[PDB]
Amino acid sequence: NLCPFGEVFNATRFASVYAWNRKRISNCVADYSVLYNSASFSTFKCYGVSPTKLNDLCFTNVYADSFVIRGDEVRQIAPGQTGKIADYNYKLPDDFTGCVIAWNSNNLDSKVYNYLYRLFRKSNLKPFERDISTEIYQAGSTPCNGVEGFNCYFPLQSYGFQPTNGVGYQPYRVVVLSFELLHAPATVCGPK
Amino acid sequence: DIQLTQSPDSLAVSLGERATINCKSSQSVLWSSINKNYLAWYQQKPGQPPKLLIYWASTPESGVPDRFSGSGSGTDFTLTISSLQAEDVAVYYCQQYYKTPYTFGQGTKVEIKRTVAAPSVFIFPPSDEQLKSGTASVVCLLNNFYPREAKVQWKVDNALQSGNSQESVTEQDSKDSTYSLSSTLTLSKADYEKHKVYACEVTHQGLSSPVTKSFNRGECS
Amino acid sequence: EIVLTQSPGTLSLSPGERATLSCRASQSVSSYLAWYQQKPGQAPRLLIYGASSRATGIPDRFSGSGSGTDFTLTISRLEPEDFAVYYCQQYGSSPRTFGQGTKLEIKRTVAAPSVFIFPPSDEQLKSGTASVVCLLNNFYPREAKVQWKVDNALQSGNSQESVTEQDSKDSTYSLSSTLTLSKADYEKHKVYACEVTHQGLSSPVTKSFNR
Amino acid sequence: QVQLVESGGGLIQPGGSLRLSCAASGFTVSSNYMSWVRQAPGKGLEWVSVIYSGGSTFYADSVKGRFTISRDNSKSTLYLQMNSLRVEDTAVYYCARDFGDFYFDYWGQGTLVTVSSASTKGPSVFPLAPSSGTAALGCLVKDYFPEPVTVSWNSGALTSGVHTFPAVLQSSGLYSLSSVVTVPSSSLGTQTYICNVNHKPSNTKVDKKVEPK
Amino acid sequence: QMQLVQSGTEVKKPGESLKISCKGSGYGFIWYWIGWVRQMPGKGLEWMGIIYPGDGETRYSPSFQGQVTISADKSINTAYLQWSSLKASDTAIYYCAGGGGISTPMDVWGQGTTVTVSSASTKGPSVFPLAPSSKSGTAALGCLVKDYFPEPVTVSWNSGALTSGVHTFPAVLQSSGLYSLSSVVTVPSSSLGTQTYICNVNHKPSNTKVDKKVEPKS
Ligand SMILES: *[C@@H]1O[C@H](CO)[C@@H](O)[C@H](O)[C@H]1NC(C)=O
Repeated sequence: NLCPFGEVFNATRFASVYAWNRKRISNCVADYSVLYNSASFSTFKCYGVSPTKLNDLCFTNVYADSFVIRGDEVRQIAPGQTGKIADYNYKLPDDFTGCVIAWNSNNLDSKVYNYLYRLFRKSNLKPFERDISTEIYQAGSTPCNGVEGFNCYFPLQSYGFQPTNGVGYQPYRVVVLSFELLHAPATVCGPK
Repeated sequence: DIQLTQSPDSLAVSLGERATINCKSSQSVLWSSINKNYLAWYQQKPGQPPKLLIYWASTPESGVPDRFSGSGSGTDFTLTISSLQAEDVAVYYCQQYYKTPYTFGQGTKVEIKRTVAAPSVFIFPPSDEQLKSGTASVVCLLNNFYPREAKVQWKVDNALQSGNSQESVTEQDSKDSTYSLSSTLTLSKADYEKHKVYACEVTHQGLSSPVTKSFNRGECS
Repeated sequence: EIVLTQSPGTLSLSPGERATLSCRASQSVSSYLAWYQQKPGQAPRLLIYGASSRATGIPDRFSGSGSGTDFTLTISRLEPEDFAVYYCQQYGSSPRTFGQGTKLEIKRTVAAPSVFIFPPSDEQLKSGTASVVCLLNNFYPREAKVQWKVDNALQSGNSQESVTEQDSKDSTYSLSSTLTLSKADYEKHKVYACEVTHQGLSSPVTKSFNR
Repeated sequence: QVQLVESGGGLIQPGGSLRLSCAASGFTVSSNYMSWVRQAPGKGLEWVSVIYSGGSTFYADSVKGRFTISRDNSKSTLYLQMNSLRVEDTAVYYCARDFGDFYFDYWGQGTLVTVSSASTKGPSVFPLAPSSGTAALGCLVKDYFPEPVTVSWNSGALTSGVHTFPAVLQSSGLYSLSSVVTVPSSSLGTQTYICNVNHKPSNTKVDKKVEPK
Repeated sequence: QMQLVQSGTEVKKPGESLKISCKGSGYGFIWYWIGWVRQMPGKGLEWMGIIYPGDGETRYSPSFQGQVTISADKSINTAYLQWSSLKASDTAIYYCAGGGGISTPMDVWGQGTTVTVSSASTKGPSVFPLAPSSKSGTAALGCLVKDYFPEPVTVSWNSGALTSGVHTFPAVLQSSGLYSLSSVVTVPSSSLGTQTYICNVNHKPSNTKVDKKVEPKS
């Protein structure tokens, strides 16, 4: 009755960050050690809780958010951050209690690519918001009637993932673990 | 810049009794999403790095004996040591980690309380070997006393000295919980040989009246 | 930071020819390049985006090519107004950076300068300073030698030169050399002459006046 | 149609503050990236700052902590506040519409920011008289600061044959300039030639008439 | 569990530059944020700042914001604390600590790095006897270790054999910029005629070793 963290991290394919995937984890025993002393990861940033008590704390729900971004943007997956990814694709709340785990995925997601990110939005996203609109972005007062043109752009943009790129441009796979505690019985706990 | 003030600054508890240390926060450190206060208690024994005792204001760290307990919320927190032991003598700090920048309390010193013990007073004139150098050092020793508070006054020909003495105190002895103190009076060799009587006067709680230990310069048996 | 290197720093071609400008990148930027044109006294104009897509309103004679670290801009069938400074800009990583630019002048037939000399005004002369002006009008190429000679004595260190940018229909240059003096020093000599050496003149042209 | 028109350039002392404005037309400024890009005199282009469509702001290292980019949606205007200007910040600042923090597809005319402790001085205008075919005449605009100077001939009616040279910085620390014209030598007694010189930093307007002596 | 180790003791003159190290070892240094703690002699703990070695994110206390610098090298799992110009103010012990994330307690602590910034230069101590008074049941004798720099010195009695009743006082900083110390021992006065009491003083910075015999005056 372990929780299926492997299906998330060891997933064959990952989603684009504008359409980030979320897996809800509940009614299970979570052994975080099979996940956390792998040194495979490049960044392991936690906010408000330490993994060294995770195997031995309890939460109502756990959320695993999966996507792919660039190196320059992994720093934006954090509370109180600003930038294209943090403002238009995936936003963490300032009171975020969780972990952001990112690792280089040049071998798997870089070809001599299919991932996209939102480039245009009139207002920043609220925390844990997911925008999968493909509606033409209206940069002027004239409506666009659904075709690209002057003052009307496609809101999404393709990543240029090539293996020869610098480390900053390489694709990184990112998993965000959020720990949900409310006024309800806890359903995810550690071996303890 | 959340401020934390702990009280009291000093604490004297007897072996097996209770030690209570309060820590008051300027602003609340309760993380309402996780419903846990982001407050910690650390212990620092003399000459050693701080050790984490309690986190989340009440959760003891692994290996910490059961006599340590944490309590409080909002702005008021307390660290409680029940049945104080001689190895618990240290300075205890409350630290907030709700927001950066992290902040510490001023510190709480914990010593063992025991029955009053009067000091034994000894006086040492300057060696002849040191006098050839040009400076004289007279030493007064207060051995094995409690409590720590003691008054030592230097008198040269019954004239009270000021500004030329330095004091040094040991840490609490780990077997009899006493202190010892050294008062060094440093003088020129000329001023040393312009007077005859050198006395060290000690006032302490364990003495009925002040104890004076004196010698005469150049006197022998 | 990523540096962009443009080559050549300056290029000179006649109308109807082809201009090929190269921009090379410190690190690879993968078709994330843009080309701008800036005429003198004007703002840059977007010429090319995405290293290969042409901006709206830009004629077909402008073309972009390249990727990775090597990019090329080609301007075909040059027009006397296609001449300006051309900048490459990368938007691979932050911060975005520009190259120093490639200045492109137009090649034309050699044109001799017309030389004029202007003595100092009486109005400025009452002030205590004399300014002697020599003007070289409508010449090509840009390289010209101007020498101030006062009573056939060569002067040095008291003159300043200014050159216009290329006239945009007849592609000539013009130049002003001003010799500045006190009124005392100005009234200490009689003949003020401006001697011009240029490729379009068989021998130097001297324009002089007497105080 | 897109329009970007700038305001607020001028002379300012080191350590002082200035605010540049860029009025925009033809797109809604609140849903577009916009940027300020400066160009030092005789140098290349340097990106200074950007405002995102969502309101996020970013600056270059040379101007962070001193420059603030802003926008007024009720005036359709972009603002750049500078606060602690240095002489190395002297440049022409360009307002630019930015396509997603990538490239600048529309630019404003630019405004010149001069940071110097020098005082404003108005120019003096002197005639360059014609000689005794084709003849040349002109006007010499000397001893002014700062730039720029705008010269016409006959209030804009004369544009053919005119050459106004770039300003040269004398060792005085002041600027001087000349504007000349080429006309038929038939014309000098008949026609009247007047140059209109305008130096707005000094509020100087001089209409100077030149004729043979 | 994870383990921190810091660099050795530093003694510097005012105006010099300094950079101290803290290296991390263990299971999962990957998620550990490293903080710096100042403790001036006799004072409490002051939080200086924090860094994440994985990407170099750094936060500073407003009290320390502009005049220290916190760096990290992820390849060797090391954090660094650096001053460009030291003052005498900066004399303290500096602790590197580690917690498993932001807004987490500091589980792991380093042993500390002692930094002494003084205009003084290295000088060996002078050792004088504190002879037993001319009354011989219990007697007190000792050694005065004066005018040495820098810390520390080690004092033993009878080549380490005498420990009970020994009180070696903490060093005191004189206005001269040098340190002084005393070590005393209580012994029976039966002993005084029979047994010879030697104190051994070792000052490693100046390579000074002194053995001094303590006897009553003649
Ligand atoms: C994920 O894959 C790695 C590499 O093969 C493996 O070591 C790890 O155990 C896997 N995790 C799970 C939960 O199966």
